[PDB]
This record gives sequence, C-alpha cells and structure tokens, in this order.
Amino acid sequence: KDYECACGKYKRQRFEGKVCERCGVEVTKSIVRRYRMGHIELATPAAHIWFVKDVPSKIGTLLDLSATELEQVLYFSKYIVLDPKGAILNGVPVEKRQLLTDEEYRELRYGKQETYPLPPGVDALVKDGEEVVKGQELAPGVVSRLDGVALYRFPRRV
Amino acid sequence: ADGGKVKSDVYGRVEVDLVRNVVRVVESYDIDARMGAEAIQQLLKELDLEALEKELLEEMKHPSRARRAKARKRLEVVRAFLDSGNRPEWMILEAVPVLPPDLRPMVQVDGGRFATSDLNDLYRRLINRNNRLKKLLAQGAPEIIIRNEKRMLQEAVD
Amino acid sequence: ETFPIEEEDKGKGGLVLDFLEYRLGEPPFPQDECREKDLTYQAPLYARLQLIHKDTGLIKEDEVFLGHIPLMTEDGSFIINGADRVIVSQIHRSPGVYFTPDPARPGRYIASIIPLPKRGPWIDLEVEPNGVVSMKVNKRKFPLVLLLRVLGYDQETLARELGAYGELVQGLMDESVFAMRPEEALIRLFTLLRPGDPPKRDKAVAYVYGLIADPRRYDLGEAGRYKAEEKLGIRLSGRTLARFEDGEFKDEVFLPTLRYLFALTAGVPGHEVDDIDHLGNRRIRTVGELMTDQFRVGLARLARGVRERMLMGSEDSLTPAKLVNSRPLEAAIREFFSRSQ
Amino acid sequence: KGEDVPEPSVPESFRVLVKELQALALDVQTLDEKDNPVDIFEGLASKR
Amino acid sequence: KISTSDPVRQYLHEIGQVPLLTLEEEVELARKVEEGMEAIKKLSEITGLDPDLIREVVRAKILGSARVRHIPGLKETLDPKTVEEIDQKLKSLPKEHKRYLHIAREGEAARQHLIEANLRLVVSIAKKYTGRGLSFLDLIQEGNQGLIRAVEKFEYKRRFKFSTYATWWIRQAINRAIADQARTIRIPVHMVETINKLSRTARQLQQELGREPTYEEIAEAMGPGWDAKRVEETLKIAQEPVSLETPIGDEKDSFYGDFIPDEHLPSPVDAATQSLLSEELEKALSKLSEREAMVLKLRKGLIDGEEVGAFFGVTRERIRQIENKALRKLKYHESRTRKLRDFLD
Ligand SMILES: [Zn+2]
Repeated sequence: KDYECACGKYKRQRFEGKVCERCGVEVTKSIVRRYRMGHIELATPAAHIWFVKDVPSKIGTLLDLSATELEQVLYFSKYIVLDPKGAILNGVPVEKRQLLTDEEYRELRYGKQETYPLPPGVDALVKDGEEVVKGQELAPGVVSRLDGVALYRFPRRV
Repeated sequence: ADGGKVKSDVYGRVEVDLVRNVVRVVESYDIDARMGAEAIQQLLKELDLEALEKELLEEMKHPSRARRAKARKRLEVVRAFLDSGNRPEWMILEAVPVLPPDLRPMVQVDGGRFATSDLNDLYRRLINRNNRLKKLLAQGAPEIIIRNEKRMLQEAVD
Repeated sequence: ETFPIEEEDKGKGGLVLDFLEYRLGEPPFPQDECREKDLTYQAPLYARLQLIHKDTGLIKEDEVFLGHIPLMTEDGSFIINGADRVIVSQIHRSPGVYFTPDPARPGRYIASIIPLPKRGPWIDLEVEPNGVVSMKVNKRKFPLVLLLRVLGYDQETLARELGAYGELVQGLMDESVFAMRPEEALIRLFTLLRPGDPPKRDKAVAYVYGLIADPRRYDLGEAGRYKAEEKLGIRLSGRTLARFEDGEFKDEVFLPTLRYLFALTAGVPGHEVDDIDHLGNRRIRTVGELMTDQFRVGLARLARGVRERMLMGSEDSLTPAKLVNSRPLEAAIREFFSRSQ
Repeated sequence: KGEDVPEPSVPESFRVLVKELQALALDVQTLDEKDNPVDIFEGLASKR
Repeated sequence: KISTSDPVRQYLHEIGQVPLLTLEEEVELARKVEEGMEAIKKLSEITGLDPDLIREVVRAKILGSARVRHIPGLKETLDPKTVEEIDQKLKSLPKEHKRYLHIAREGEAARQHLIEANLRLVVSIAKKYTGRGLSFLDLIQEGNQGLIRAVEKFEYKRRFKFSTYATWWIRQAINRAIADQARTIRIPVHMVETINKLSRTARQLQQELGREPTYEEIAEAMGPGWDAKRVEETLKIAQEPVSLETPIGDEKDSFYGDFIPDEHLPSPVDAATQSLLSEELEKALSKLSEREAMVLKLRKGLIDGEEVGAFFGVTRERIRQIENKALRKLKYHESRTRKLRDFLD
C-alpha cells in the first residue's frame, strides 16, 4: 500500500525511511513491491540450462567432459563421474574424470558379487549349501549339488 | 565401525557378525562417486584457468589441426573468464533469484477470476520440490528416491 | 455412420445400439424473442434408439434430446446469440488421386492417393530404380508389389497384363524371394509397420485400409468413383477399396493407380497430367456439409462415452440414461455456431 | 503548473528488463563515468 | 531424456533386482528396524544423549559422510570432529551396550533396505491418483514419503505384514499432497472433499434432468446446510485460475496482460489532485490556531480517524468549542475565497 504499512503502526511520509517495530515495512508506494527480489535456497544444486544446453556447452567446453553428452548423462540422471580419487579398479586405475554406470558402481561400493540363490525344497539344497557355506571359503564356480545345480560362480566367502 | 561404512586397508567396507567373531570386510575403497550439479560444482571450483590457459596455448600451436582446433575453441571461453569480468564457479546454481511480485501479479478479474504471471506456477514447482527434498533427506534417505527428486528439482530449475 | 455401435468382447458384450428415425420439430422460442432476449434459435432433436442384448431383451428408450441445433432464417442467415450470423463456404483438394511432378530431381513424377477425414492414410508411389520403390502411408516406404501379392496379384499375371507395354514391370517382379509366399506377405507387411506387434491378427489392419473408416463413406457412386472411371481405373467394388466377406481382399483401386503410373510414364494412353487448380479438382463446402461434419464429430464424442457405459450399467435396464449423455453434442455443435472461424 | 516538463526518469521497460534479466542468473548493473555503479531502481533495491 | 521413464526404470530395475519376499524379507527388515529403535533409546539411556542425536550419528555413518551433513543441514554438527566424538562413546560401550550400537546401524540399514524394496508398491498405488492435478513423479514421491512414514510405526509383533500397512500410510500422504499442492490458491482438505461431493452430486443431477442443475438441486441433494450462495461460492473457488499468460483473441500473438488496467498507480489526473489538494489544505492548516485544528488534523489525517481522547489536557468543552468554531470560520472564509468549494472529490 501507498505509504502505509500492513498493520498500520506508522502511516504517512514523515518517517518515510524507517521500518515497523513489530512487523517489517519500509515505504514508498507498491513499486518497491514490484522491484524487490527474493531468493530460494536450493537443497542440492542444479544448473542453469542457459549454459548447459547452448550449442557449445559453456561448461562442457570449459570442463573437458563430453561437451554435449557426458553432461546430459550425469546431470539429469545417476551416471557418476569419479571426482577426486577412487583407489579400487574396474580392471584399470581410477578414472580421474571418467564416468561409470549404476551397475558397475554398485559392484564397487558393497563388494564384487551379489548372489542370493535360495533353495526350492527343505532337504536337498539346504544340505549341499549348508555343509560348504559357513566357514568354508567357496571358490568361484562352486557347484552346489541339488536343485538343478546351484551355481556360485564368484570370489571369497559365504 | 559397525556394519555399513568402514575403511581399514585397501579394502573399504566392514560388516559385523557378532555370532562368531567375524569381521566381514568388503574390498572397494573411498570412491568419490557423484552425479548432478553436485559433481560439476566441484570440478568447476578446482580448475585453475591459468593452467588450462597455458596448457591449451601449447596444445594450440604445436600438435596437428585436430586436437589443437578443439583447444582453440576451448581457450576462447577460458580467456574471457580470466580476462575481465567474473570467475566461472557461478554457472552453477544454488540460490535462485525470484522475480518481483507485482511483476507476477495475482489479480481479481470477473465474478472472481484471477490472473497470474505463468512464472508463478513454475516457482511453486521449484519450491515444492526443493522442500520435499529437504524433508526427504531428513526423514531418512533411500537413494533412488533422493535422486529421483533431485532430478525433478533439476528440471524444475530449468 | 456412428450409430451401429458394435462392442463385443472384453468381459461381456455383444452390444447393438440401432438408429431408427431422426425427428426434430418444436423450436424452444421464436426468432424475435431470441434477439430481444439473448437466445440461440435452435430446433430440438431426439431420434429413436433401441439397444439390443445377448440375453433375451431389447429395451427401446424412444427419445433423448441431445443437441439443440440452430436453424436457418428464410433468407439464409442464422441467429446464434443476439446477432444474426453467417456460415461462409470453403475450398480444398477434393478426396481423389493425382500424379504430380517430383520435388527436386527433374526426372520423373510421383502418385498421390488423397483420403479425407484426416485420420485415414495418405499414399504416394515413387520409383528410385538403383534398387528401391516407395509407397508411403504414414511415412516409411515399402514395395508396391508386396501389397499386390497380399491381395492376390502374382508376379506373372501382374507384370504381363499390366506392364507388358510397361518395362517398369521389372521393378515389380524384382524381390521374388518374398513374392513366392501369398498370405505370409500380409503378416510380413504387418511386420514392416513398426511397434513390435503380434504377428497374428487374421484380417484386422487390412480391414482399416479396406472397407469402413479411413477410406470414405462419401456417397457410394459419384463421390469418389467420379474421380476414378474418368481419371484412371474403371471399377470400384464397395465405396472405397473395400471388402470383408471371405478374409481375402479385393483391390480394384491399388493396381489402376500403378497402371496409370506405368501409363502416364510411357506415352499417350491419354495425356495424364493433372492441373490441381482445375475446379474439377477443387470442391465447395456448402453450409450443410460444414454442420453435418461437426454433427458427426459430436456423434463420435457421444458414441465414445456410451461405449464406457455398456460396461458400467449393472443389468439390462441401461437404454435411456445409461447409454446417452447430451453434454458432447451440445458443446460440439454449439462451439461451431458461436466459436467457428 | 506551467512548469517545463521534467527530465525523464528511467523507463519501466528498462527496469522490467533488468529484473527479467535478473530472473535469470545474469547480473545487469549499470555503470558510472569510471566503472562504478549508478542507480536506475531509485531506492527500492538496497536491502531492508 | 524424458523424465518419467528414467525413474520408473530406476526403481523398477532395483526392485527387479531386489523385491522383498512376502514374509521373510519384510519380517527380517522390520525386526531390524524396531530393534534399532529399542537400541537407539537404550543408547540415549546410557549416553544421556538425545535419541535425536543418536539417530543422526548412526544415520551419518550408514547413509553418508560429512558431505551429506554439511549441505542438507547447514552447520551445527561439526562435519568431522562432532559426529566422531559421539561415535567414540558408542565404541566405549562395552560388550553389553556396544551391541546396541552395532544393532542401531544394521537396523537403520534395514530401514533403508525395506524402503528400497517397497518402491514398486508406491508407484503401483500412486499410479491410480494420477489425473488429480499432480505430476506422476510428484505423486509417487509424496506417496514415497508416505511409505517412510509407515516404516516408523509398523509393529512386527502384530503379525500383519507391511503391504496392507504401507497402503494406508501412502494413500494418506498422496491425498494430502493432492489437496495441498494441486492448486495455485491453497484449499484445506475439507473444502476438497466438499468440492468432490459437490462434483459427484452434479453428476447424479446431470443423470436425468437434461438440465445442468441450477444451484438449487445441488443444495438439496448435497444435504443439511446447503444453499445457493454456498454452491455458487464453492464452484467459484473450484475453478483454477487462468493463465495471465494464455493465447488470446485470434491465437496469433495475444498475451492476456496488456489489457488489464492498474489501480494503485495515480493516473496523472490524481497526481495533480494531491498536489493542489495538499498545497491548499496545507495553506489552511497554517492560518488556523494549532490547539484543536491540529488535533483534528492529526487525529483525522495523520494516524487513525474520539472527541475526549482527541485533545491533550483540555477536556471536551474546549474541543467542540474550537473544533466547531474554527471549522466554520475556516469553511465560511473558504466560502468567500472559493478555492475548496469545487470539490476536489
Ligand atoms: Zn506494521
């Protein structure tokens, strides 16, 4: 409102430059209401599409990444780029600026292989597996023996 | 540490089974894996344009036309950034300026119709998503759902 | 056109809603009163309807007044809302088939089959001899012969009778590997279209480019068959390329078009060059047509929702309210007299 | 009052622009003789 | 590329790799979630630390490093040192309480695991509350928030499984969301069902009349206190706003906003008004005795609109005295030199 406040503690021009004690309103007309700006505080950042999708990706250019595809890849979806260091291998050393998939990335953080094969009946595979499962290191391709052939084809323990 | 995240030697995760004294130790190490503006914000701050300036200088005049040509286009952006004006960490958004209010009116039309600058439906988009994000972080956080949101959020910021 | 609503199976069906007679007669208010008061002078219309059942019983709920349709003043103008309004006539490409010179390559011209309503294919025949022929419905091309084969035209009988005088026949008998299997050509073309559809669908899509919808219900006799016998090809059995009696389709239109293409490209059967702007190519839409169209668009909208209620109504008493809702036809027709450009 | 019309203040077209422009990351700041600020939005942009 | 498909694939792929078995896996995780609580509490008990703090430190060690604590929640828990201190005391807990620590983490873990596995459940549910005015992704996400809510209250002691339980806690979350965010102008849940009922009623009323009900039927059919004024009001709020920016006139290039006029702003005419008005009012205000003129000038023109409370020490008799005698001498000389007569309003 014109020179008035919201509640009205002060209502004319004499004190034009001050704000209200219990509530905040410094006044000149509602033009201050049309020129002022507020901001939203984003949780986890996002990027300006004005810079990401212009033909020469100004961030793709500057950051040597796939100028047009590496961006889109990690930006909008989950394709991770190893930022500083990552000792463990894929087969080769840590990829300083290279990007990887959920799948392989998964294989990384928890352990090489996830195999949950749970037996059909109560006595056939429950026994083959048990006997060799608790303290016995099971080598790749451990041929459990009963329903069909419970195949454990990967690493260390069980 | 208990049975989620613990880095001992090159192997980096540690589960615990108090049954028999068994310290399950999975093997992949501290792999900085990031996706979204989060990852690019990092990469963007780490770069000393001066270095890439000089590096491209050499890349520009010395190798054959294929990689030197790409380097000349890539030196353009890096130069201005440094030349005069402002530095490159800003292309990343984490504080969204909001357009004034009277510029995105809410008005009484006829009978009771109301007209509002379309910008306000987008703003609500962002804010809701941003908030739902914060609440999803705090509530507890299942990965798929956090990113899923962060994706929406991103789009919204566009 | 849209009354015999056949809805058969997905759960329980066998629905048959049938049209008897259309009657509209007592105007709500009169002309002057419609101008003094803000009124739309429209005549009331409710036709007779009777829905059948697969179980013993056919309930006939006589009238349902849906759609108040404006009438014409004896002078020719209307009275939609307060002000007298007029429906201006229009102009376009009359639904037929013509042959126009090719775009950029000075070489040879290509054929075009024009079927209006919008929903309904738009074909074109173009030959690029290093190894391909192009016939396009929605977009992507396929052989001109794979189709003739489907219908029943075999390499020998086709090539010899249609193009003996037309050496272009050789591009037709070219991919013999596929031309040696009849009905399998039907499935194979189905394959060519692209969604990742069930190979088996006896005679379903062939129907669509066959008898009912896409081709047209414009009067059987002079609507399209005029553009035919004189311009190209002699006969039409069923309005447009149509039949569903034995599963084996008949196409007295698909071969003549190519026939005229091989003819037009080889000499003077006549001089086959169509000046589009010739008025026997450009038709004038009189008021009636303009209203009948919005009238049927509405009928479709009506028939759309009625289908949903053939499943919603519990048992057999579903004739009146269960099948008809006047909201579509009203908005539809009303939109045309007040908002049409 | 029969006074010669005043010398134009900044047009709203301008102001609407700058802010529209501010609505997007970009920062549009006018400058002085020596590259220093100057103020279009008379006194409504400084904070509080 | 296009967002829906990616998330669908995203969680559908993980459920595809890890659906929870009907009894076992849900039971397992559940059991672990609860023991986590029982643990965190007993942890608070022997540490004197707030269950809220014990819950955030175990979260940090299982869900994320300093990174996740620093950005989401600004900065009160020192990124490194703080949380670690807490972890140390947890270690000091001998064999007996250490157990609870190890349990809390694993439980926290299961929570997350149980939450992952039941994401298809959300999507399947959320799938049906689609055309309400919310984005499918938004809907699934709110619903997702609903499932997390269910996880906090499920009691595995009471044999029923998480399926039926999540359904409710999710359906609640979604419907709320639909009612809270769908519109530009917020409308409480009661108004919402109100509007649904209004709508549903108008539907049953459309059934036979052939006449889109006057707001009479709606009042009747609705119930107890429904009247015309109420229904016309409700459907007036039911209409969503219009796009101040919509294609207008012939759809060429017409944006709905150059045509609305502006009211606060003094069209030139008014700026001229206030000039003479204030210059002339200011001239009068000066040629008068301050005592009761300023009183009524300031009481009426400076703050708010009290004869007695208007004058300082001098009571009412001198107020009315000078008010009515100065106001009339002021109006009658102003009658002489007519300046004010031409009503400035
Ligand atoms: Zn105040």
